Amino acid sequence: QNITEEFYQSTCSAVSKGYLSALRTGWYTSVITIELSNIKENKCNGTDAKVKLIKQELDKYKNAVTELQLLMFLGFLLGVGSAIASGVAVCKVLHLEGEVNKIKSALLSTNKAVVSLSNGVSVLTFKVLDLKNYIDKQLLPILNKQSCSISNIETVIEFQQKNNRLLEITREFSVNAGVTTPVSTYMLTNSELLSLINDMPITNDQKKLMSNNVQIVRQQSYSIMCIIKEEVLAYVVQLPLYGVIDTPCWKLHTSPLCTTNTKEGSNICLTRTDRGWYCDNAGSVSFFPQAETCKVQSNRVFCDTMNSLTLPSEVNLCNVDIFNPKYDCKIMTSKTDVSSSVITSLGAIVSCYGKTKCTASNKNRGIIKTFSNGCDYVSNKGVDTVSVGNTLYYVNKQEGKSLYVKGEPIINFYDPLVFPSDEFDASISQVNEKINQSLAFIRKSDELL
Amino acid sequence: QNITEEFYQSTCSAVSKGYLSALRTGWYTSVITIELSNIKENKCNGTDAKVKLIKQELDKYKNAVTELQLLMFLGFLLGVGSAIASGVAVCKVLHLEGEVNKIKSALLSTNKAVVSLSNGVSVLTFKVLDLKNYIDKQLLPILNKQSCSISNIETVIEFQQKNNRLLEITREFSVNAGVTTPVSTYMLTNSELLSLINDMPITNDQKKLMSNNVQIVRQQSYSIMCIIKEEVLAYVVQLPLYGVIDTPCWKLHTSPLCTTNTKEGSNICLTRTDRGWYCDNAGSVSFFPQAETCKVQSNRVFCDTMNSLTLPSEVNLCNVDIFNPKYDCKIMTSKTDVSSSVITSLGAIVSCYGKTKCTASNKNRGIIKTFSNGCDYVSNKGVDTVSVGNTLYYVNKQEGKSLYVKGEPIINFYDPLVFPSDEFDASISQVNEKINQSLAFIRKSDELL
Amino acid sequence: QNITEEFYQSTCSAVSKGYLSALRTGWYTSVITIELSNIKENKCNGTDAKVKLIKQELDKYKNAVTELQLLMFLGFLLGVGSAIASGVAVCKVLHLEGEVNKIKSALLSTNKAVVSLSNGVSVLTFKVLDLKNYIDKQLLPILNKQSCSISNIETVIEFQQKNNRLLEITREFSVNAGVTTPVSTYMLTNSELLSLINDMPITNDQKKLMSNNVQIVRQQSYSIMCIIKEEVLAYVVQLPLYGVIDTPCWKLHTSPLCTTNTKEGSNICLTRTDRGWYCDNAGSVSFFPQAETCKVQSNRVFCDTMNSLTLPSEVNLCNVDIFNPKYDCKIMTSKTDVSSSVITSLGAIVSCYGKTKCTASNKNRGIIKTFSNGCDYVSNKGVDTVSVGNTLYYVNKQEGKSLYVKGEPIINFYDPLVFPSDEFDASISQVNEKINQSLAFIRKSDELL
Repeated sequence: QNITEEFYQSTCSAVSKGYLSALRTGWYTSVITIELSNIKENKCNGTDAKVKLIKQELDKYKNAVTELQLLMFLGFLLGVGSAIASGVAVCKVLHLEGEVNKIKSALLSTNKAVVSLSNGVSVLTFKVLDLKNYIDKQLLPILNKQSCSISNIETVIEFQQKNNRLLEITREFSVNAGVTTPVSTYMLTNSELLSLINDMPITNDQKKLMSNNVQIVRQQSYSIMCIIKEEVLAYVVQLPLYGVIDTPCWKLHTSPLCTTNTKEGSNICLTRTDRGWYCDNAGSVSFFPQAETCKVQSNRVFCDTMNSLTLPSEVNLCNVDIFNPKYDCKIMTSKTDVSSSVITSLGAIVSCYGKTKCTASNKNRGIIKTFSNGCDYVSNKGVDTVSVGNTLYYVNKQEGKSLYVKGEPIINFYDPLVFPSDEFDASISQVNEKINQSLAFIRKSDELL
Repeated sequence: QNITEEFYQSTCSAVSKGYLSALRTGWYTSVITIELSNIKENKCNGTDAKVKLIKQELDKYKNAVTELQLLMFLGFLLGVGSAIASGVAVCKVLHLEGEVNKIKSALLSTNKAVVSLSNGVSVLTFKVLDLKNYIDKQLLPILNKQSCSISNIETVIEFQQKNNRLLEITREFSVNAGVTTPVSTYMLTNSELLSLINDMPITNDQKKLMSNNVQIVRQQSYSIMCIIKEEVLAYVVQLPLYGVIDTPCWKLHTSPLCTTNTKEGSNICLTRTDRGWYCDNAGSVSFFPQAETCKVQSNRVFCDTMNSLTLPSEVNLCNVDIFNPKYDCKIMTSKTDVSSSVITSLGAIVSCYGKTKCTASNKNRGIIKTFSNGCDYVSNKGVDTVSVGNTLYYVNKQEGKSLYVKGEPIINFYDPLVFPSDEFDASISQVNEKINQSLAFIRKSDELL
Repeated sequence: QNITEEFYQSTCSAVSKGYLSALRTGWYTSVITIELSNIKENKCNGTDAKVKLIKQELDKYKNAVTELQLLMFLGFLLGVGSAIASGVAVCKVLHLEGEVNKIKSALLSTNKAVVSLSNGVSVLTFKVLDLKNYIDKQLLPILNKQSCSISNIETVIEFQQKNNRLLEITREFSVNAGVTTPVSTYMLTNSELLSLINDMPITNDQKKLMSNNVQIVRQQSYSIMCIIKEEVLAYVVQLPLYGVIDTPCWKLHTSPLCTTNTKEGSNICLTRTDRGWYCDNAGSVSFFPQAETCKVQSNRVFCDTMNSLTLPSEVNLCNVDIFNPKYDCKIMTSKTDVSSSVITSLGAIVSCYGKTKCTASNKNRGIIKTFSNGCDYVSNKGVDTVSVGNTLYYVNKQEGKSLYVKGEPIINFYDPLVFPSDEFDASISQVNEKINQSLAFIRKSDELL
């Protein structure tokens, strides 16, 4: 643990360090067979209510089978790469001539085995439920008669339970237009998922890390509905394969830092655009700009790599002071003055401007601070409430240290009355070049006159 | 009621007035206990089908319990303040030493009571269902034998109903990774929600306003899964606490206003960026830029305050004419000419340009209007259809007045051939300063030459 | 079929042609009645468990009825036109005096008929389920007594099934606050949907195209819960009415194209902002900028027209070379250098810059290509994996041709050290005018000195 956090007032940003990493790098496919049984028609016209119930359940089964048969900041630097592609290839291979027959003929004695398709591939296959014996040898031979009669009541319960399970599966396929995410409990039982993870050919540390957080690995999985033929139903489940384990993985937070003045409209200032998760992998650091693309869960930062960047390992240099001519980190200059507040993982940062009232609070002492102009930092050491203007925020509650590096705002260094403004992706060097060009132009203009 | 609407052609904007307000300002927590019963193993190996069904349902119950055990415009001026924080604190307090034991020992005679945790806090607690008696003195003493036999059939139905309820609850926890929104009917019944609202320590007007719109208050609630131990399951439900009631709360709508010309490419014009809900609270007006953050429901504008602003009470000054040097409201200058149409709460605004065909229609008179160049307003007084180019829109149908303030477009005031363009957050003063600087520069250049 | 694709290296873009089109243009409404039966109270206090189960199910029914009674790039050029408007009008007409009584009195002998409301309108009406005979003729006359007793067990199963269906409907209305999308299997079964489609007053080709893709037409539908009165429940289902069929409909894809250099920071370049679906309709082409607004399904591009443009039919002129002074297509000039990759429908485009490593791969030959600086195109003819930096992408697998039009990047034509940059919607003419103005200004400055 030991989640540390630092706040830098030179740029008015916050960094949170201590989180471990778990980065996915590859997909994995598996075939699930739910083999059905062929039913054609019913002929018996009995009077007893049990026959009517069984016939109604069989009609619901047939309707479900027919329906399933008929079913067959800095954000614009990511890429539109497709998500589900391996499952599509697996389903296309399954659609080929006779491969499903080979799979069915290779799974007659054991419910779990390893089957090889055409070309070259190794995919796990798993069989669920059983409908080739109960409905073929027990109910089918008697219904196709003239005087059917069922002298029992538990068979109805069992049949409706199995039909309810299958109908739930087919309705889940029906509603979501053939693609579902995440996989529900109906599609994959917990024990079956554990068996699949155990049998999946990876190392031991990855198995240990993935088997203790089945919720996360279920959240990021996928399902593809596949060919229906030869009395057997098979679909494809796609499970992520985590590739980067136990590396330092920190977080960044930004907030506007503007100078205060009595004159309205002269509030040029600076802001950062490096939100999201920085993280370490290989030799070049990753980058997740969207904070909603992945979720922190139990001191871990499980995150996809499809929407990520490839920044050099020297990006961790402007977090101390944005002066070094080694790497610039995307200033967000503007000319707006609005109060705001952000709640980082351990503390709170309040940028309070103008005449708006901004105060911290407590559960037993009421008002405890009187935040002045500019941006300030309050730590989780006795406060549980921050009010800004006429809106209220709650502060997170955890255990950790809270440092405070004093400094001086950098906006005061910049001279007003000459300032570019309205740059969405200013990178320090660009704004400095613009300032130098403007100064040279005005100097030449006054010298020549 | 009396939903009035006005259209200003000077800037081509629409204002809708008459809506009452309901602004949330604080959260509230409650603890729900669904206490289970401990089951270890089954030994009887009877042959009767009822025993098999009961054993299967008990196995499903145990698997569910084990799985739950293992489970434990202007948009970038809002703030990233956390949503669920009070529930986290309540769960953390519950996780402390022996508090759950105190809660369980204080809820042995009455199903509803008030319990106080450590430090200082007052949280309501509620008990649902009953599984400490049915499964402990009826099924457990007889299953743990050698010759179990159940000579009844309704017990199976009752047990399957209770197990279905509990398994639905645990599956809905399982699928959504431990956080659900909004709370489903399974988690909180109508009677329990009404009892909690009645017992909530608030005034009478808030209770009257919230008890008649239970759908809205259910939509904005939250649920957190909490500690499992000592044969009792408890989780946290978070219900919003509305704080601002019965204040004027109007709506704004914008549309591009551009001049027409025969020459292609010379279509510099102006647009607004004040979409969303203006509203009144305290002494400084609020602001919700996103129109999808909250929903209008039955002449009310229920809206969260986490994503909101703190604009001064003088913002209602550029809605008449954007000339007064008191407050600027964020021009959106551009150099694009595309036709568009917007459907406000009572009428339609169509900005029709170029050679595209744009016409209103009716259900009994066909074509009724022949909208010319520029932006025009059509009211719901005989029209129910607007076609622009090759796309179709339906107009809302309500009852209210429709005014029309004639004026003159303000783009004609601006002189072309010198115009900044490509400013995302121009604020009238900035564009005027740019124009003045350009005019001064060109004047000096021609004077010195 | 024959999905062809071309890649133009002049601007580094990709075009995919061959897809057929299916464009929606209008809505349609239908009334569904689920007529209930009135129940007031229960008086019999029998001891048998069957009476208890029936009473509990009746109480659940009453609670559900009471709950339902109480329930009574280039993205900012689209428009905020309302989605559900026809259903609102239909419900408002239904709410008028006595129309529901007329509908109920006109549907006493046949379950399907055509009824006309006030003013003028023609809406289909449909009746589902039956609760005016089972519960009012069998259970009500015997429960309202002193010594009720039910000597059967199948009635419980039938009643629980019907009550489960009705409670599922009312719960799904309850959770989603009165508006649901898409319609689940509960509100509309397969046979009823097929009957409604067959009875829909449209041509034959549209019926043939829509009856084979019921998933898509169900995905884009809507459901509005409507007036409750006179012991009859009615709601409105809104089904799309496709209007444009069998027209050419192609797709465009873009990727940054930048020059390479050893000096860091001097990497001015150009990018396109014409993502989404171009498509043909009438005489003016449509435009869908968002790629997530509609889904490709089985060689068809079903897409709503609510969020679309009205571009002239001459837009298909800058796809060959952006030089012709006929139409400009929105350059996205910038000054950033980041590697990226995009996976089009048949191939992959990789823009590889700097020191990052970018390689294609294969399942039987390992590394197969060594992509150099700039942007390159790889086709699906032996590759199934693309790695860029430290991230991995899979390539789509289909059948089709892959052309390659060689050329020269246009950014080499532009002379550096004088270049506007930071224009979000540059349109070739604008950047050329800026360049000409800057050149004229500097020429005058050096001539006068």
